[PDB]
Amino acid sequence: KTLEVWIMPNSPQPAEDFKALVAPFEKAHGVEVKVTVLDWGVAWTKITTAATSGVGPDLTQLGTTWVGAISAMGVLEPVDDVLEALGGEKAYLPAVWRTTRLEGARQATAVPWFSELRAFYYRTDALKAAGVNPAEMFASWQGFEAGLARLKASSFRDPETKAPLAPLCTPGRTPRTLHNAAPWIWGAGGEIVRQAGGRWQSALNSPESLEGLYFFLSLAQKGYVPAESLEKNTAQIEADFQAGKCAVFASGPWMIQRAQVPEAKGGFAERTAAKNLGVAPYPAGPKGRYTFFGGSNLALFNFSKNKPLAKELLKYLGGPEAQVRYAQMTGMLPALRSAWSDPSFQQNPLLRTFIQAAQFGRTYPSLAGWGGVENLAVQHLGMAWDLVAQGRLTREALKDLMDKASAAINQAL
Ligand SMILES: OC[C@H]1O[C@@H](O[C@@H]2[C@@H](O)[C@H](O[C@@H]3[C@@H](O)[C@H](O)O[C@H](CO)[C@H]3O)O[C@H](CO)[C@H]2O)[C@H](O)[C@@H](O)[C@@H]1O
Ligand SMILES: [Cl-]
Repeated sequence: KTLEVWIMPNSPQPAEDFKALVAPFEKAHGVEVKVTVLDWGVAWTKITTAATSGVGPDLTQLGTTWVGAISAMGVLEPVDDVLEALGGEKAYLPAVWRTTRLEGARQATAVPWFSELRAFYYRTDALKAAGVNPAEMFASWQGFEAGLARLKASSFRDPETKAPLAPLCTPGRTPRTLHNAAPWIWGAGGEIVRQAGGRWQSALNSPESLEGLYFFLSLAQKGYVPAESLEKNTAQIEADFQAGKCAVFASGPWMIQRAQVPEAKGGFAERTAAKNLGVAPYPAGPKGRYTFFGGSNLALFNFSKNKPLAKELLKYLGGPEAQVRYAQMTGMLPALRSAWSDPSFQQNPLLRTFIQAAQFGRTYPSLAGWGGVENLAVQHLGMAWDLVAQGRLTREALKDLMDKASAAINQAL
């Protein structure tokens, strides 16, 4: 018998790493495990096409936020037996457990594979030279703005580029998701959707959510984000941080591993940023401190010919040995709570900060219509970034854009 698994590029050699991870399972169950690697760019499409055609792999990886959508199409096997077999609900963070099913469904459709959440990477050299205490800059919004002001003013020059560093690199194209903006919405006491008397509605136009977005977008108006960044996406900003063009930017724990690996295998060990890398959690806003908590689950398609064998593989990948090994190869965090206690995570100081940030990780409701709701949100936010490009953003103009987003989102639900 043979299994097919579809994954995303979770590690630098993503196929090789997965083949090594499941070698003991291949040997132990006497089976070959064919893996196919989909860019995040087109994974939504390949997976959805397998769901409607009823042709594809036994297992697929899923972004946490996609489980509701795929579940609702009626193409996923229940996996209660696999979750029970791994310790059930108590074995996982509640922000991870939320993403095992369609919101409000009897049965689980996804087994948690790994987690990732966002924190600030910073240049320890740049902050030291501007006399900014990282604990102070990342403690509060007031601290954050004050650090960027000191960072804008500093004479410091990257020793490779001999040029300044821009204080903050954040993208301001159309976002593809609200991963970058959600923490500011949450930090201010806001949220994207509110569950009121059974149905969900937009909360993007609440006073608290508009104070969060406007704080985030206002950092660009105050010139802590350079013009050219308002034309870039997350990948090109990662390049800019790695290349010594900016002091601070938000990403997931993969950059820690990327810093120990040389330029010629997708890493940045050779760069000044790699020998001067700090990490801090999102600053606390008025109503507290939050980051985007996501990652990926594995799902079994209900048309698989190899269901027994494929649930065995799910028990394996979802369980303690495989959870530790995959996390070392990817730089992600294990989805299984137990497996965080491994020495290999406790002795990396930068990873400790992401492990701590997990307590303030927030996720989205696992909704059939989530992707639609995020598209309306980011399309309207994108027109607020256009106002920033022009130096014309106001609280009024942002309220008006989020009111149109809200009216569309209430409809979509
Ligand atoms: O919104 C869909 C889905 O997004 C997922 O977040 C991913 C990021 O994790 C991913 O980041 C890449 C790393 O996973 C990869 O290993 O390294 C590269 C570069 O070294 C990173 O870009 O990037 C994609 C966009 O390219 C994001 O979608 C979330 O985990 C999940 O919660 C969500 O459902
Ligand atoms: Cl954004």
